[PDB]
Amino acid sequence: STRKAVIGYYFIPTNQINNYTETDTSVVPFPVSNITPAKAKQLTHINFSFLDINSNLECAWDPATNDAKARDVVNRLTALKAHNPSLRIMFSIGGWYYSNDLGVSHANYVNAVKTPAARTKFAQSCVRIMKDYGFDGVDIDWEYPQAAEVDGFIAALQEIRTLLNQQTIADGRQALPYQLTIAGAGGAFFLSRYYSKLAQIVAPLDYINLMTYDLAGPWEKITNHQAALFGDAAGPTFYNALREANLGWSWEELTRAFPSPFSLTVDAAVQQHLMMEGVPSAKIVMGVPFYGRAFKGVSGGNGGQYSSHSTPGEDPYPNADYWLVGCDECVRDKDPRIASYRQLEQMLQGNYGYQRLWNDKTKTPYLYHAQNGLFVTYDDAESFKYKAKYIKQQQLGGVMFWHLGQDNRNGDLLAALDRYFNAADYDDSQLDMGTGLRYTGVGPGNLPIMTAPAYVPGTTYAQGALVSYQGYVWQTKWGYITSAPGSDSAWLKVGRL
Ligand SMILES: CNC(=O)NC(=N)NCCC[C@H](NC(=O)C[N-][N+]#N)C(=O)N(Cc1ccccc1)Cc1ccccc1
Repeated sequence: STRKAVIGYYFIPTNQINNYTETDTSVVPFPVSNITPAKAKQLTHINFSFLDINSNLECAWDPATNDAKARDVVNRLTALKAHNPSLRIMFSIGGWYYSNDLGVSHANYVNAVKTPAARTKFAQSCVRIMKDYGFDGVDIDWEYPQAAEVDGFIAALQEIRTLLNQQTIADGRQALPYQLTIAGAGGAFFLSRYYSKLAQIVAPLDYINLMTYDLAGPWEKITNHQAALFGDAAGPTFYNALREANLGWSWEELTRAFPSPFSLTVDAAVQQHLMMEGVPSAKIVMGVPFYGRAFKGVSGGNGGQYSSHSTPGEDPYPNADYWLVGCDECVRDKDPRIASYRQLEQMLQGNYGYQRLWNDKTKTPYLYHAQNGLFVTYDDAESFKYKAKYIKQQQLGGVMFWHLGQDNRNGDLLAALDRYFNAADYDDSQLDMGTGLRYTGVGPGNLPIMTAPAYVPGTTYAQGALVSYQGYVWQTKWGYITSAPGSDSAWLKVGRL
């Protein structure tokens, strides 16, 4: 029954708002009018981005924003709701530029959530902005609160939730209640900052939208897929930072939940969330990229995968060599390292020297330019079949993507996602999910159903013996054990009845 969420970011920089126009793509490449009624029907949420937190510790527009122009842009988005009574226009606070550890507004994020009074003032500003501009909910994209700030962040979400609920009552919006989401880490290293308190983070949210992309980039030594669904044993692996989180678990519990090293994949991030007690699968949304990440200086042999590379990691892109052959948008944006799916289609179609290759373990496409040594990791309508099937099988809440302007003109990526979830005639029952590496971790939140003989008092159990007892299946960690399962540290809870 329940419709999967389809959450698309609409990003527009301040300069484009201030010069907003729907008839000049060299000024605004992707105006609201490109979101046609058909696209609007295929979305459940549009996340308008980005607002910020100012030094007054309130949610605010960038202060250079022309306010009349901003209201006009937002009004155009909310007018889309005429075509889809399920559709919400959220607004997002944060993003990497504003909120990263070294970002321009970082201290405002830290300070806004720091004390009860600050949280109240911040929470109020969020709901006030929401009402003033006509938004339908609040998305927080702070990348990322550090373990010490996590309790404040949690209390801030709780308080926003209460104020949103009041507003839903005041406006009689029970048919479309005001919502709260966050953009969550999609890889273990950032996730470990708040992982131990994941259940408290998710409780106040309608959805946690996993940034399950940007898992490879120029900061890594070796090229890799940025959003592999499953792992490739030929690919790099990473230290599992979650095993060092402050969980209070035992060695066996830690080891069973957090294999290490592990493959940095979409399935890993999803499973890591599901392992936590009190994190329901319906609130987890899988992010996907509508862009590819490009690398230069790559060697041959494996289509450019898992190769050293000479891609600058600095920001801004440090020179004017725009080496991603055929990428016109790269020239416009002065950066050959990111290419929209829209542009990648054109690069494939023109005489630019790319081959489209497919990794059947990761279930993702990549471009390889044999002559110049280039590699591009991206997603398309094919990789989205496997991802949508995974979303259905794991009973996730839906899909999120960055960003709407990166789909092709016909919006084929959005239309594919919508089709995989909702088309009566689409059938993926035979879609083969392949033999790529699954994240095998098990934690208190995802115990498999098991059976085993009932525990018998007085029996001496050898190491590895399985019994059932009080709702669960238990395994001895050593032998010989005679204690009742769960009464001391000799038994590992491994499954549920
Ligand atoms: C909804 N929120 C998000 O999707 N957030 C998000 N992806 N955060 C990760 C940000 C890292 C940043 N990513 C991109 O630029 C992806 N863009 N697209 N499409 C990133 O790669 N870098 C940090 C950065 C980005 C922009 C401005 C300053 C810093 C490093 C980088 C390396 C190579 C090219 C571009 C950026």
